[PDB]
Amino acid sequence: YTPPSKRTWSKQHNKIFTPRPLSERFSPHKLHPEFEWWRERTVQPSALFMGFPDLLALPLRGGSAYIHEMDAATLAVVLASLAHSPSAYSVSERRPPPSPSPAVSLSSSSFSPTHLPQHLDSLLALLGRQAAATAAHAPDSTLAFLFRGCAEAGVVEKNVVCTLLGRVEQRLPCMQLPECLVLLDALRPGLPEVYRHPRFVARLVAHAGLLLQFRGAESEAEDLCDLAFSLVFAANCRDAALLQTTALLLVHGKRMQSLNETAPLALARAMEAFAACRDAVNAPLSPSGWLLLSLLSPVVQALHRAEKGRRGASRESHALTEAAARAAAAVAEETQTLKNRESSLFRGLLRCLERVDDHRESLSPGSMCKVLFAATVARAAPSRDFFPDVLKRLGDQLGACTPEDLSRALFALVKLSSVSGLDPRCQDLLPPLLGTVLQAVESSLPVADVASLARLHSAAVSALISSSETKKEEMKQLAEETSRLMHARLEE
Amino acid sequence: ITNVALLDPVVKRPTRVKRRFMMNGECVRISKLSGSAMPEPVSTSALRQPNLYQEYL
Amino acid sequence: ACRPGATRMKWYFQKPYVRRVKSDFFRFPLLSQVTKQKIDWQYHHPRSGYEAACIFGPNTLEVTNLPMGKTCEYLQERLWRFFGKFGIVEQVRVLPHERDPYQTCGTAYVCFRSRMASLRAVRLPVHLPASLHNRVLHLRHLGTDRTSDDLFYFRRQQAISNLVAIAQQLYAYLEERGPLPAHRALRLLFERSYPRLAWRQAGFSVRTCCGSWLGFFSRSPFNELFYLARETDREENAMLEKMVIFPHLLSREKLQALLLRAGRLLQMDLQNELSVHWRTDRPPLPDWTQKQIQLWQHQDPLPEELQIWSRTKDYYKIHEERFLFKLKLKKERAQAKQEMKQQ
Amino acid sequence: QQCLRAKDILAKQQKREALETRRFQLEEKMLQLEHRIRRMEPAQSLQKEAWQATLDRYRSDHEDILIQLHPLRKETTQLLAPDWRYERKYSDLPGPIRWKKQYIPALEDQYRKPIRFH
Amino acid sequence: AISHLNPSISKGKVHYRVPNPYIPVLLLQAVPGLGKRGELKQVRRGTLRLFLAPKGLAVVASWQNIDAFYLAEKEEEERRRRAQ
Amino acid sequence: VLPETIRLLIETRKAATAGGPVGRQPLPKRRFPITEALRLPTVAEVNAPWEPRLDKVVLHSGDISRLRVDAT
Amino acid sequence: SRYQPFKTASERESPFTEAEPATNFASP
Amino acid sequence: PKNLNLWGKYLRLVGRGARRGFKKWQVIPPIPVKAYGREPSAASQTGLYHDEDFNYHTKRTFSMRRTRRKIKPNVFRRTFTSSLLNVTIPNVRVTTSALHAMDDMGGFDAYILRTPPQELRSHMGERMRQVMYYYQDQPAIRDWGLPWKVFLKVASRRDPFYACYRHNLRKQQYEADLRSRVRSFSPYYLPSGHQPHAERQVFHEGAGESPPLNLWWRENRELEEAFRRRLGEAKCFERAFADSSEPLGYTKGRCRGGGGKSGRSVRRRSKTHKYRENRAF
RNA sequence: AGGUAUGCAGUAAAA
RNA sequence: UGGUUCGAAAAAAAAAUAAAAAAAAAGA
RNA sequence: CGGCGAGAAGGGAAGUGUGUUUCAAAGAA
RNA sequence: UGGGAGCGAAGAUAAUCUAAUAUGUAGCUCCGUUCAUGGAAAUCAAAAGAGCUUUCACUGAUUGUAUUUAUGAAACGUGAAAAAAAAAAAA
RNA sequence: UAGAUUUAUAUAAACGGCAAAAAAAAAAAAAAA
RNA sequence: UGUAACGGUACAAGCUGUAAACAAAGG
Repeated sequence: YTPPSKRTWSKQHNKIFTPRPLSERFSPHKLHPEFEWWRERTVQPSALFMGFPDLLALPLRGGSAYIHEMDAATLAVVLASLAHSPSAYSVSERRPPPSPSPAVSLSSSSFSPTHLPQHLDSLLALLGRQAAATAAHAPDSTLAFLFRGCAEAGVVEKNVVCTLLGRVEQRLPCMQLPECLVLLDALRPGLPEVYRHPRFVARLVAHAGLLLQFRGAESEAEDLCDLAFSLVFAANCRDAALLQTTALLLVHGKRMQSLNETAPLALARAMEAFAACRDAVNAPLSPSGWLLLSLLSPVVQALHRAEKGRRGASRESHALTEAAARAAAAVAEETQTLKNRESSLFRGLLRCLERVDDHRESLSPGSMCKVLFAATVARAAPSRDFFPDVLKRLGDQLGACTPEDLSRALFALVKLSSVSGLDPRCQDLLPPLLGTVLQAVESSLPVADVASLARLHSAAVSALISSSETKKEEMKQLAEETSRLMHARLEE
Repeated sequence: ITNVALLDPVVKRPTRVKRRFMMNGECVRISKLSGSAMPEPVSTSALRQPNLYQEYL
Repeated sequence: ACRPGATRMKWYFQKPYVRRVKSDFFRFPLLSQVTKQKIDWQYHHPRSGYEAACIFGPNTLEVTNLPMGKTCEYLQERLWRFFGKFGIVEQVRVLPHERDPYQTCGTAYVCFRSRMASLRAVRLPVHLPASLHNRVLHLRHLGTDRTSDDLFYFRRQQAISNLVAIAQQLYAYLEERGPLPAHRALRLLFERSYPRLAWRQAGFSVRTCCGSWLGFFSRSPFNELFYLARETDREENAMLEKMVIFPHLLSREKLQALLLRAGRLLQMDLQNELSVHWRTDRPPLPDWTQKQIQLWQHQDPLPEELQIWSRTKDYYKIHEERFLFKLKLKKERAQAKQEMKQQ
Repeated sequence: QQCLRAKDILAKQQKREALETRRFQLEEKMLQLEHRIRRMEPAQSLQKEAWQATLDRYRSDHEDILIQLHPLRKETTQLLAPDWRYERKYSDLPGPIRWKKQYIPALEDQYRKPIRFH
Repeated sequence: AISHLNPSISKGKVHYRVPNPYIPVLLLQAVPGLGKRGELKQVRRGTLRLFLAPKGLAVVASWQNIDAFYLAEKEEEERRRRAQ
Repeated sequence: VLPETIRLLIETRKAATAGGPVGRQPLPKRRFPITEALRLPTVAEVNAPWEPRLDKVVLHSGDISRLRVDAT
Repeated sequence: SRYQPFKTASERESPFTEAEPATNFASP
Repeated sequence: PKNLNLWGKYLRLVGRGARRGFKKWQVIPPIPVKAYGREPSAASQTGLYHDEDFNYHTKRTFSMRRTRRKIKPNVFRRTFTSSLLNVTIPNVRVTTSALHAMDDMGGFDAYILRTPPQELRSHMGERMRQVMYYYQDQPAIRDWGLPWKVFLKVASRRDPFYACYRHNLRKQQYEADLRSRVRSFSPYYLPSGHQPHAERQVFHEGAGESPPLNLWWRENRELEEAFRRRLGEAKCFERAFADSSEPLGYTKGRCRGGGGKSGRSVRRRSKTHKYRENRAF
């Protein structure tokens, strides 16, 4: 027996162990038959996702993808991964440096690492074909996920889309409201129009209406909010009856308990949809105003809970900021007809504006336009840095806006141009922003919708009445062009 | 030498290298993994370093 | 004999990396300024060096140059002990070596409770003893980019040499010109800057080693060389404007010994500020807590009753009467000494 | 012919090396800049504007390098995946290529009969 | 901790004696019958393991916890003075 | 697997890259990326050896419907 | 041991249940 | 001598011959494994045994008859809740030394995170530490709350989404198989709706007429299928068994008398006798 | 009272 | 007419064997 | 014609008379 | 692998038999041998001294353990072999 | 080193928990190698 | 790595792989 020593008393099990080659004794100058040098090894894929080689690693490292072997569930997961802001940093490294990888950070980046998104077009086509192939063997939920994932990732092959539409129309009657929402997600603005086959959209809307009519009890509040959002925007519906049924189920369906626990962002989207479709709600305060208040109260409650409480929390903070911005924008349009410090509308609007003020950075360009519109409509200001610090970022992010966002921004800028009391930085920032926004609006007029055109015409009229000393000619031209465009679209 | 392996110029993993000959008789070393030609070996002039252990001996 | 536990650790000398062919990126890739390792664009991802900030929050320091031959957990405990001097430390993590998870790669992250505590902690580098390979740990604050002052020790050594030279110069000037006024004598003294030794007016070594000229004169052993006599910064200037410096008449041997003594004392002052005690301004710890602290570094001797069984039968009679009585007598002597200490 | 192809692949790989190294360095610098910009907000600063300008320049350079690299990557990785036209089972022509079977968990975890009907 | 001296061997098993079943702990809240806040009390290991720590009434008396408590109290006192 | 598992995986992937809009895009230069044909390397450039009619022909792997060209 | 309960009832006079709480600081 | 914290003080400086000729049966009491320098056991590496593990001791009598016997560690099966792992961990095999070490460190999570490898002496503990650090790196995976052994292997770490997908798929396969078996063995049988009348004997005289069967489960096929599955969920009985998680649980030894089969000297199982019967370990 | 001739999934009843 | 193949039901594996060669763009 | 002295742990071991001797349970090829 | 780790017998000596010897041997499992083992004193010793670790010869079959059989390359020490401590705060 | 070079030798270990089938949902589930 | 099964070769304890003893003289 050899008594242990300082360096030798600790030992590991002969078979269950942590491998540490740096300290394990070895004689590299000798032949070791155990390693079977003669035997060739197989080079496995260096990165795997959902059990298959990661497609985000192929542009850089190559190798086969085995896309034809993928089943419907794996295909839907892969389509979501490719569609939802993919980052090559999600790929796995080989023997990485000890320090943490950039994948830990949750922040988005302004540049795409390691390859452009378009470097996966061939794999996208292959995925679309494999989806068309596997559509016949998927369950209802997996089939809906495949449809939405193809639409979001950008599969455009018309035969593939025809097969997918055929299968979805075949299995529509067997689908519940959540799958209908998943399918409606594929009709969002900006996605390919091939999926917007009018007959399929009509069938989907009819099935959702039947689901509400015969299963309203089982409908969750968040599901109803998503349904209203999709109906107003995703499906571009004039179904006043269906939207009103959704609103009644949200308010008077013994749903007050669930309205408190539903996520604030869903409520914000729902109230945005109702504000867009006010005329339908106010059909045989206004009922739309009561709906807005009912949806707003839980958002304000969540804001209050967060403030009282004051990587994981960042996502919920961002979601709450977006919800506050959207709720404020939705309330502003209704307040346009009120013009008073309403017992709760104005106060919830101010609280949302304060949340925006404390979380200005988290705003997306649409959020910035919405919050500027809300503040200008309310004739209020959460702080003295609000307008300058938001205008700076609006100018820095002008290029990513849509016609609706540009109409909101132009309305806000027209309102602000008439205020005598302004900060020097605001005065300096205004005219350049006004000019650039006018140029963008003129460029994007043919793609604007009726609501955007109406908002632009209102802004032009307000400027003519009150801002006749800044770019007066352009505003008259905009007013006339908006009038003619609205006439044409109404005739359409 | 058995504890060591050649590296493929494209994949940078252990590979096997075969000598092929063109019509003119030019020799090309080809790697199995990618089919790539091996780059020319680093020159002795660049590789040279003094062997201090022999001077010590 | 068997597979190695964490007590057995090995490491090997790192050859400096030389790109022998500058254009051959396949065989001589560029080093990364962040990771200080060869770039592997095929199988690695770019690192900005701020990734650990998203994990440990803004009040985080990265520590570099940690030694080999130590467990990550031992180093975590030691770093926690050191950095507790500046505030509440939320966490300490030490990255393992790529080739030995029981050893460290040389990097650690320290997450503090307070921004002020982290900023105070980042100011000075961490000098380790010989058992930790005499390494000087470099600190980097992730929220402000502030770095430690890795040249503090050698700059202070240069300052001490400059102070000794200043004392010698002033003594020579007094021996040549006799007694001199303070504001005229002080302008004849010069130091050599760090590290290239350019001549400068002697005003920085004095304030880095003593804080002021009055401190320099009043602190030993310079008050055994010079004697100030009456005939804030404003007070200092006015007070010096009405003095005369007189020498203490010394021999060469005494003056040389005094200069060596001054150097040694300044060296001790330098070491104190780097070896400040970790229990400063903290509550006392129970005996059990102190034993737990000790156990991180040393293990207590095994009980002698268990140890007796190691006496081999080949030459020993196990459980022998005289041996056991010797043990009892030693125990009695120790108890008597402890009783004397108590009384 | 296969010797010619090998020479071509090596020639393109020797350019890929430099392009990929430059892309790597640009990426790490851009990530550093992005973190520095995020760490400071919502403050507005001249240093922030300078960081933004540097980031724009680096982004343009990175896009150019990626555009250059896209064709080179495809040509240098042509024989990493199997082409059935070069395999011994589908022909007896000279110059076959052989690839070793891989382990894909999503398929090793499925139960399938050994049916080769196509 | 256990002691390895004179263990009980029965049924092929070895059971080791625990001469000292006590551990020191810092009281984070008022525990009726044990002490007030900020006290270092010797308690039984089972009491610490199954009641005090799970209920968040005390914690092991490690130098980390002791120093954290001390610094937190000092910060709270400074906060009081700042508020005044 | 239960449909909740698929939903969970999809949502975890979707929420992995949320955040604010860092970086400035003052101009619109469209949910799918567009490639400009005048920036792609030509066959001569792609085949050229490394330095410290093939000049007017481009071999591009991608979506022609997304290429920006004068004529297709 | 035909009957082998998982929990054995504790003994009153065992030293384990009667050991002293010891002292926080030996010097005082 | 040196290394006074380890066993062998009087062997360290006696000579090479004595060290090689040392007779283990000289040691009557067990020596702690860490001080002895003994290899950890597989059971210890799969559990948290800290200073305790399989050991040996010698029996010596006044007649000077010596005998060495293996002795097993005192281990319990206990459940822990881990915040760092975001999951409850059932049936971890732990010891008194391990429990005391957790108390000293400040709980299960602190013990796993902070303990050096030599003291922890548990590869399973090292793997748990690795999983905790991985969860720190990737919080989103922690929100799933899967059993920690899902990510014990490095490949599962590299491919988390497949790990979760495969875990759920295998769980669902297990559930479906068990449900089918229970349905097959169920005590309630529902015949077809077109022939519900089973064969019967002649009713005893005076027995009241049975009412016509109420086939409420024929209104809808969905209702029929739900009722059939519900009936298949039934069980004949539920059995009691030894379970240390129950306060009054117990196990069994041998017969009261203490005798053995006549003329038979049963040999105990070893690694060279009945080594691999019916299972590996 | 094993399986019979377009073939893979899949529920019930039974000379 | 059997084996093969599905079931029984089996890594309870008959070394040099297979519906069993890197696994769908297959070029109809 | 050498002067009150250059930061040596308060701990381990050695006969139990420790006044004395030795070491620091803490580091590389 | 009469090297190292774990578990661990009987035939044989004791003229039966027990201890002890055989022997920590055989079988079984695991390291894979100078690029190794180990290791730079909380060591050994005497009131003089030696100076990590390792190998050989002597001291000596001595002092020891076993107390019918035998085992014992003991410790200090002496003469030799080999000789090493620690590139290393960043650059 | 001009080419060619069938089949068997149960190998994702050029690799890492153990554990059938070179690596099997958690638990049941047990270890001197 | 080593060995073997079949096949070819004087139907073999040798050689050898369906190109089964030989290409050395190619835009």
